[PDB]
Amino acid sequence: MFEKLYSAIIYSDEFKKILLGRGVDDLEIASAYIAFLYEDLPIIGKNLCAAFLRMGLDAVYNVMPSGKVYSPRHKLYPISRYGIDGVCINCDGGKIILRISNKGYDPEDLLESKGLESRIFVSKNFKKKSMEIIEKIWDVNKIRLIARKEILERI
Repeated sequence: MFEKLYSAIIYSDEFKKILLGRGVDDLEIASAYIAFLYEDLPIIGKNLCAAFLRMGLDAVYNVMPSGKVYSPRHKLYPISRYGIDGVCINCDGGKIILRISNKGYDPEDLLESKGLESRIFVSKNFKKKSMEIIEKIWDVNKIRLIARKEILERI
């Protein structure tokens, strides 16, 4: 059920390393979990992992210099914008605001929440926990190599 989520995280991590020289961060990873739960919710702010979930490899065409994605058709926006509302990733410009906190959801518990509150809190080490799970189940080095090759053919 979750293959698209794991692949979005690996592909976005490899793409960000190619473009900006660093991997995706905790909030960017959390955006893919939110996008996995709410297909119709605009995601505003740190959203690269959500973009690979919604757009696949086509996400590479819509990345801003900041590493955030602009794609109205997929309800992805890099900054607060007139006429859009949704979840603002670690920003105040939204009717739902997502932040990191000590008592925030771990990845698995986030995916089990039934209900969209106005304030979403995710645990610290969100990336670490997501990445530990994926390396446990998949041959991540092999997938990373395929992802890099496929990304570079589009770039």
